[PDB]
Amino acid sequence: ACSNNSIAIPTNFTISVTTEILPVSMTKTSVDCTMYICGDSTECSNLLLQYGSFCTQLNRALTGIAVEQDKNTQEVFAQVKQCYKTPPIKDFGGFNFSQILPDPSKPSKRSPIEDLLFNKVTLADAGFIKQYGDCLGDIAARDLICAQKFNGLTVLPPLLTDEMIAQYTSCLLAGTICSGWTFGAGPALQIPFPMQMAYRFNGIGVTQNVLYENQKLIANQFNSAIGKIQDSLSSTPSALGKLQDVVNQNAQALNTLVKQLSSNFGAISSVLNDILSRLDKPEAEVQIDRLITGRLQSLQTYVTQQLIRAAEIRASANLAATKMSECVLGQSKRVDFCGKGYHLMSFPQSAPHGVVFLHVTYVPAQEKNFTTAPAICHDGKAHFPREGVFVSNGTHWFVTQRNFYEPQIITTDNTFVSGNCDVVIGIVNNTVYDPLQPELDSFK
Amino acid sequence: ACSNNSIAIPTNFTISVTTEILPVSMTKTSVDCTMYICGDSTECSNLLLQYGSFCTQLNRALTGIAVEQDKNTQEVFAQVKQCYKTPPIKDFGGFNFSQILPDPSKPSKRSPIEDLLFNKVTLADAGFIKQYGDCLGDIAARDLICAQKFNGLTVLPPLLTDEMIAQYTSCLLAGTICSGWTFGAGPALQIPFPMQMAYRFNGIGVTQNVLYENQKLIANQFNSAIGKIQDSLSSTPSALGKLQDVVNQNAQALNTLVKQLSSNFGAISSVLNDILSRLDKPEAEVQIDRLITGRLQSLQTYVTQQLIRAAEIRASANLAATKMSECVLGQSKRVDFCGKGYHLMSFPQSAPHGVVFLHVTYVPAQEKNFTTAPAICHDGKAHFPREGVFVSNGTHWFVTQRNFYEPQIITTDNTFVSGNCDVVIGIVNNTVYDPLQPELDSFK
Amino acid sequence: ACSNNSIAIPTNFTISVTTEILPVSMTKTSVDCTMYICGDSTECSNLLLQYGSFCTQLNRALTGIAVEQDKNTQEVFAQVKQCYKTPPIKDFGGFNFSQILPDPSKPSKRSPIEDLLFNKVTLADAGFIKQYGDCLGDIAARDLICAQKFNGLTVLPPLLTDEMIAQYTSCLLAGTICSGWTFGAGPALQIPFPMQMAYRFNGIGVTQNVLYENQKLIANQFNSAIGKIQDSLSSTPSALGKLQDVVNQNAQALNTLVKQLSSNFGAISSVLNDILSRLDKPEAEVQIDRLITGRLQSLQTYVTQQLIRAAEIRASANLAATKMSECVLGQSKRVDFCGKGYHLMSFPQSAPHGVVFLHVTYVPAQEKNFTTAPAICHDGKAHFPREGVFVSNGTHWFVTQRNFYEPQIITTDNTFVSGNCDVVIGIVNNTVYDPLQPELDSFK
Amino acid sequence: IRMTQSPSTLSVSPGERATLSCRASQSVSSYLAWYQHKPGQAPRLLVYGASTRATGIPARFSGSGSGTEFTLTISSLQSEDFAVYYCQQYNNWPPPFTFGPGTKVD
Amino acid sequence: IRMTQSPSTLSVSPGERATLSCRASQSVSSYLAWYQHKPGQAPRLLVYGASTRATGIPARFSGSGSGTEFTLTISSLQSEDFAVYYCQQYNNWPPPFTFGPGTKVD
Amino acid sequence: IRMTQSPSTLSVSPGERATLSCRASQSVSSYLAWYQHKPGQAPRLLVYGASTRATGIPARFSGSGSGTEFTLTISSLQSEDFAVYYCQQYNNWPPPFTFGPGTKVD
Amino acid sequence: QVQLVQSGAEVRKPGASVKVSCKASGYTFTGYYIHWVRQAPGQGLEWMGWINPNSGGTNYAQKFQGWVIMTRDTSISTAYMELSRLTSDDTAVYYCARCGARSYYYDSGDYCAFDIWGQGTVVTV
Amino acid sequence: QVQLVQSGAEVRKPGASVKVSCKASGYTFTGYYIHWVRQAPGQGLEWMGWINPNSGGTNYAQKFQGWVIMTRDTSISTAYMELSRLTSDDTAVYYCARCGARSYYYDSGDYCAFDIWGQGTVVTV
Amino acid sequence: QVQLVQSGAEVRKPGASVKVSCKASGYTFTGYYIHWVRQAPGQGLEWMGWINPNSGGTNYAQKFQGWVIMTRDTSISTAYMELSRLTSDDTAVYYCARCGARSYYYDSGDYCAFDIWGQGTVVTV
Ligand SMILES: *[C@@H]1O[C@H](CO)[C@@H](O)[C@H](O)[C@H]1NC(C)=O
Repeated sequence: ACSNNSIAIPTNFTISVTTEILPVSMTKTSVDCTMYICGDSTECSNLLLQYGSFCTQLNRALTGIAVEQDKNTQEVFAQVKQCYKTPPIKDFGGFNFSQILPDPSKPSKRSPIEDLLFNKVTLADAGFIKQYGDCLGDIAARDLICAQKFNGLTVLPPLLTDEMIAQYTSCLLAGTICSGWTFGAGPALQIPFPMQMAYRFNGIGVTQNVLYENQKLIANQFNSAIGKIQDSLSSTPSALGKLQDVVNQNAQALNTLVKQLSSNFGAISSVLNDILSRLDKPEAEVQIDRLITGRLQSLQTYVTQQLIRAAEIRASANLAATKMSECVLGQSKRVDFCGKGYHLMSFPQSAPHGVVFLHVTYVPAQEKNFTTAPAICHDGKAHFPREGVFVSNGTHWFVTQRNFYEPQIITTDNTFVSGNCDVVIGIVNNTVYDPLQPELDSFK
Repeated sequence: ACSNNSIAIPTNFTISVTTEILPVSMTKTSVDCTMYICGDSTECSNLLLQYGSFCTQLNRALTGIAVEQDKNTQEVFAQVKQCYKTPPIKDFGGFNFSQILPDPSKPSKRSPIEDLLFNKVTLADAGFIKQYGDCLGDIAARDLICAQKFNGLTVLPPLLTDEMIAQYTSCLLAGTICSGWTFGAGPALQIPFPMQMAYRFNGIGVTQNVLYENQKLIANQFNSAIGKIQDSLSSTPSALGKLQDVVNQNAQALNTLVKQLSSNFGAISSVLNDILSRLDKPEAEVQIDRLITGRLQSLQTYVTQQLIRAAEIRASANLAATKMSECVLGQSKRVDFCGKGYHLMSFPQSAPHGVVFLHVTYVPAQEKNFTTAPAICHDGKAHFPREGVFVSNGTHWFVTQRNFYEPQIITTDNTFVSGNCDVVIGIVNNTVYDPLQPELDSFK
Repeated sequence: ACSNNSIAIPTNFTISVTTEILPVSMTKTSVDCTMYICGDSTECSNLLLQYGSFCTQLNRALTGIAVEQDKNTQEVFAQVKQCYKTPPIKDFGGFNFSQILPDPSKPSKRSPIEDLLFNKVTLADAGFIKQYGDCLGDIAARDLICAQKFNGLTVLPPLLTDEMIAQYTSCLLAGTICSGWTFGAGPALQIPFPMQMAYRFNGIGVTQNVLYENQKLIANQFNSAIGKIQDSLSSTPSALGKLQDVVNQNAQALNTLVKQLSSNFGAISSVLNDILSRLDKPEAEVQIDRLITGRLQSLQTYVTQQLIRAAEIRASANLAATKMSECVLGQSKRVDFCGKGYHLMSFPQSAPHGVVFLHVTYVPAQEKNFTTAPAICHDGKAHFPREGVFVSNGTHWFVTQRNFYEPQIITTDNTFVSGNCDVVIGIVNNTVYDPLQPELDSFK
Repeated sequence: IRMTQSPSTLSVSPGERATLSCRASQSVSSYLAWYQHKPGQAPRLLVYGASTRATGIPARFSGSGSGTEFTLTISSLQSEDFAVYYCQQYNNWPPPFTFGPGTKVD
Repeated sequence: IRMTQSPSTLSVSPGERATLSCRASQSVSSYLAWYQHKPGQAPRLLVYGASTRATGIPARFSGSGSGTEFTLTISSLQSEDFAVYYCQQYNNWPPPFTFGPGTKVD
Repeated sequence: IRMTQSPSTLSVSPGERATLSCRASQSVSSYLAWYQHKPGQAPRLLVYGASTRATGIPARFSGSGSGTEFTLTISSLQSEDFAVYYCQQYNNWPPPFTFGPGTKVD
Repeated sequence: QVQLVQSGAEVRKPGASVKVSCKASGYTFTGYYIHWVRQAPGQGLEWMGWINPNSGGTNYAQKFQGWVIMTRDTSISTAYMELSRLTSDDTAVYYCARCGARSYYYDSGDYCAFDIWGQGTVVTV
Repeated sequence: QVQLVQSGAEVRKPGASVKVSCKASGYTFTGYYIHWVRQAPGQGLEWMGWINPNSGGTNYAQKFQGWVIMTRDTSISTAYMELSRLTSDDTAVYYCARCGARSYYYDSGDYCAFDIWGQGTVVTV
Repeated sequence: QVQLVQSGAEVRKPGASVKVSCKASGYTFTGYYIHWVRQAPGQGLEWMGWINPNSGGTNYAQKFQGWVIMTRDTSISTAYMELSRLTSDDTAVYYCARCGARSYYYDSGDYCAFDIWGQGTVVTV
């Protein structure tokens, strides 16, 4: 597919909306050393002194995991600090943002897409997280009372609540749809959305007249894609596979940990005091040491699994953060990085422990090849196009942009003269219309 | 602050000069193992064999700190190797560079700003550094003689002297003020300073005609800012807080180290030989071991404090180096990174153990919103601006650039025809002036 | 060289071809623990249990070296996955690519430059690699039989064969010479090579009319450079110094390793069984332990030398990969990074354990200084150039681009009016030709 | 080194995906293999390495995992897939080649 | 672990900023707290953690530092700020909770 | 620490480049020096450090290498270059300053 | 409303048991660790140990091991500390404090700093 | 064509030598390690050891050290395993397998996984 | 002008003391470490030890510990090395050198390489 006298240019273009889901954080947890090792024991100073080192190491690992998760979510969801109020209007030049812009009427202050994501992503009722949330009672004074039941197992609340994440997402949506984002600082000057889209088309290499002559078509395509994405998310269960899989993995890890907690292993009973009460001290020592070793091994397996999951989530959060930095805050020059085609705009939305990007993609189609000539000779003087290339449809010659087919007649304003026709190789004979000639001839 | 038919553009602009001070290096130091542990002892082979490991580790740490500092200062102050002679002229199109360009008449070959920075940043006379400098005698043969007094405490001279740093800074100033710097290689082709400033304005998104019509105003603003920055530096003592604080911290660390050196701790006397002379060997062993342990602990505290300070200075030097790479050698696209606004130019200057950047900042002001229309219909044919947007001042329509308010009448050369007026949404009825029509009518 | 009323612009330009050779991989090798430590011994379980730890560590190190080499070569030679067929034509607008494009007629499917590189880069016949290749017999079942001869010394075949590397290089050459490469995805739309070169000149800051008026000269220069580079490679032996030096270093390391393998050190004989047969067990234990320690130290020296060489080759491969990413797949904005001047295009070719880049370099020459003026006054109205600067050849004034000397007469289409002549500083008095005036005067 | 498999038995209907987990006390890297041993036939190799399948093994069998934990998955349980699954470690260090406890399927 | 404070006493005029340094033998991370003990009153918590202040504590008190070295600063010394300052370490490892030697102010 | 040189002797014609390798049991960093000892004259310093030459030493002598392996190269062997080459390590740890076995040239 | 109340000053002969009662008001007795510290005349503060009011777990330091017994009474919300074998060096002031000020984020329940203290009981041999 | 053949079931009195013969066909006998495994009734698999048919090197486990003697015959390609001092706990099934499936890239000859096995010999005490 | 001068060749009976004097000229005697090395016939060089002319600190190797006593005379700038218990294996050539060539940057005074040496004294038992 190579030629020395032909050029292939697109004829038609399409606008698509793609959804990219990326997890950003998990459910933080911690274990109490003074209660996991000790348990319901009247005196456990010697046991604590014997077995506190590994417990402290595991607690440090859990603290590192929690701080890494909090740092990741803060980095991915707090890139911009400046903010301003929401736009009351929902339509901008025919584009419908009802599913994206939050609805102030609803007390949740969320979006229909966000509401669907929150409803379709839940947690198992028969889980440790749900029981801990029910027993917490929305008070920090009762944390230890319930932690005694779970032997120090606690769920650390996230640093940023759902309301803060929703507010940040709404502010980002306002800054993207309205006005714009500069490379740094904060929001840019107020500009109408069609003008911003025309600027984006100019950035990707398409003249704004294409948008201005096809505003209705692109608006209809965007509305259809927005309407279809909600149905696709609601119907297809595999769309939200990543977040649901992560939640289920965390829930099953916690469930198997708490199940192994109640296991008696190879002792008379799980009660530490009963072993020493019903047995002599020399035998009770090993009968408790075996239980301690089993619990420590189970906790080590849980913490190494949590470390692996935390590393994976950290990688995913870094990918999400760099995607937001490159595509959300500004136009991205990379091809197929955000969507399949040319990235135009991104509309982030929040989901339980995740972020969804609605990438807008420009896709050329119906590529056609036409004969091209480097220069046109009219009166023994080479003419070169100012911005574009010469394309012949078969009988006539026109000047068109590289990335689109916009046949325009040859005029003295679209071309400039330089040199003679003999020097240039590939010269083609054609007539260059001068608009002054008919006006001067009309006088006669 | 969102609308679908209005656009906000700046009306006025201001030029400011900001000063950014960043430390790049510290005072390197080292300790002699054969003299710190031994001291004024006739025979100390056994003590050296006993206590040389930690001394060697500390010496390696100090060597690493010194090499890191030297690498940092070399990286930050030797980015460009090519050089050429200074410009004898001090005025370039009305801009005054007297305070920036070095004065060949003065033997110091420095600038008034550099002279003020050197004078206002000094070191305490009653310090170890000053005493070592006085005792050195500008000869390397006397280093050991004076190091014996300080028990191996020596001040390593910097790899690059003040003269070399001043020459590099002057060369960078010449390369920035005149000609230019390309992305690599060396100096660019010679070009007048106003033309370079116009190119910078074109880069930031402002037409050069704005500079050419406001050269006097921007020159006066730059001169006023340059004059005021010297008074601000001379009057306000907190401007140079970072360098003075670093110097004072190093001086007080050295002072407390040398004060703890003379401490007798818990022995009869600080003299090692006196302890063994006035006491039997078994008791003298521990009476010397306690002093050795105390000195080793003091040296460990000093070296860990020096390591922390070296890490902080390394971070600061990396920040300074990347700032110089992004802003000094070329225009930076980031907003508010170099100053508060749009970065234009940087004029680095040297200060004792630091670099000061004089960032030039362009700041828009008096933002005003005007009604805008995507296209103008004149004779049933849509017209679109080639470079700019349509702005209405309330009664009449004009074409203006996005980043500035330059009302220009609508003419056939500033707009191009494409399509019909019915397809485009937002068309506005207006008359497009044709310059050929009055010339043709004058004939009749 | 500083002035306020003079600008320096180039007058002539040259096109050069530079060759950059970079190694990408080495000859992977591994050692068998069950045979190196044991050897020709009937029973060696105790010796293996005694001396397997360090052997396992060295096997792990060798495996890491091999996987690093394979990852490096895969990264450097598999950047792009999409591919399409070769262009049958060898001439594109006068440019000759016979030495670059592979010849389908030859069964090797290589290029004359690639054939010369393969022929001039060989390996010593009296080496371990050649003997292992001869003894392998192109079958994996005989690997252990020959490894027994070399005591576990084996040569790991590369993951990518020469055919795959040649195919990837040919595909990259097709994608560069024909059509183009976008920032991501795959090949771009089809475009003639002269048009792509004109686009490259526009990217570097040169109008395409310069290429269109000097196509023959640049084509002749490129052909001459291509013809001369083959003679330079064939004649000068130091051009291929890096690859030959690396190959010789690897060969001599393997040769000295195998020579030390046959050394008897300080025992009766190199045979392990003979030592225990001719001596009692207590003495045979140490007589075999000394041989094991000597061989073990030799293997440690070999593996640490291999680690150093692998680190160096990894650095070189990273440099080659980033050079290919920046220059081969697209235009590079850095100056003197690819060649000495302005980078235009790159044509990678494969060589034994290396990649050669044929960087195309644009070099300006004959720099000349001319008087320049910011603005021109014709009828009491300041005129500014749309794209270019005002240059005086001594008597007359013209408008020329910044990076080249293209004297064009002043016309109303190359300049725009803004403001009055009094405000601007540096105004020059000159006449601006209006093309409409002679046409209107011809009527009278 | 100790190898432990999970679960002990499975009740999977024909034509249904199933999975089996395996783990080790310490890191094993990719030196793990899965073996299928029938009551009346010698054990055969199914997956060697991290995820590479042996010759003659249908694509239904697959392997995944790393570090200390691996998993073996089957797209559809059939009559021929009624045997015991074992984990074999061929890491040179430690010299012993510990096997898996075994897992039954149905 | 050993905790040492500095200096032993201060002579600061009223309405003047003052600082007190504290250090440990080994790394303590952010598990350090500052306690103010009056001669006639029980010690009270002023700053817990690296720089977080306790409830009811005026903004005049502040804390800084990390690793092994911390500092406590007061914007203005007053009559209520005449007590002894102690450093408390609540790191689980080592189990003992070593206190500070104490520092007087005036 | 043990220092070993290579080779034991050389047969190099006048006006020809020659090289000599030196190595240590463990890492030495840049604390290595090359000494030339004539049969009738005291040893003299040629290259101190990694590659720095001593004062009065002609540019023909040069040094290279790092880590544990170093090399000394001569552009042209002359009559004055007929002596024994030794490697000296002045690293403080270990305290002993081990020398090189020696290498003859011709 | 939260307050910790200690018993008054008491004097005991050497080699005798000293019973110090610490009571808490204004908050739930269970769910918060209670620690004891000793301040010697002219010396620093030493952490004697801690008791969990929820379960009853007691952990003492090596120096104070055996000499100190801590009991809890959740019915009246008291923490009774009993010292045995009174030594002449035991003359000091004993304070009871509640471990709080816990960072609800990034931290677990074990790491805490005392926020509320008692009044102080002085014992003389 | 490749196949491993083992001897039939044999019964020996305790404290006696058992000679198990393993034969390989369809490929070259030398150049591939041969290993032996033991499967106990109701227990797992234990790797007894390995023998190199090329040289003759034998490596056994600590538990099976001394009790197992491995000999080779390349003329007829047989790997004889001799057990001595038969114990009542030795009742199991012995399999001989060839170590293969080696990753020709990134791996050496030592690391391999068995791809072809034998038939299995059952011994009863 | 800098030069190191050693004493002439001397012969001593076994089990006697040998006094070797090293003098320095052209530079200040104090402020530069002076080291001693031994070259045996047919063997390598061994660093006997060092002495500081400024203070007087002497450090010897383990092998040469006790046998060697180093004294200084700053008045005439001479370093005296006194041997003891002359053994038949002590026959060698003793050189005195000054440690210099110090990198004034990146390095301290301890790390140095000898730049100027003596003449060499040969002793025979
Ligand atoms: C530049 O500034 C200096 C210092 O204020 C002044 O002396 C000099 O005249 C100025 N140059 C001008 C105004 O051209």
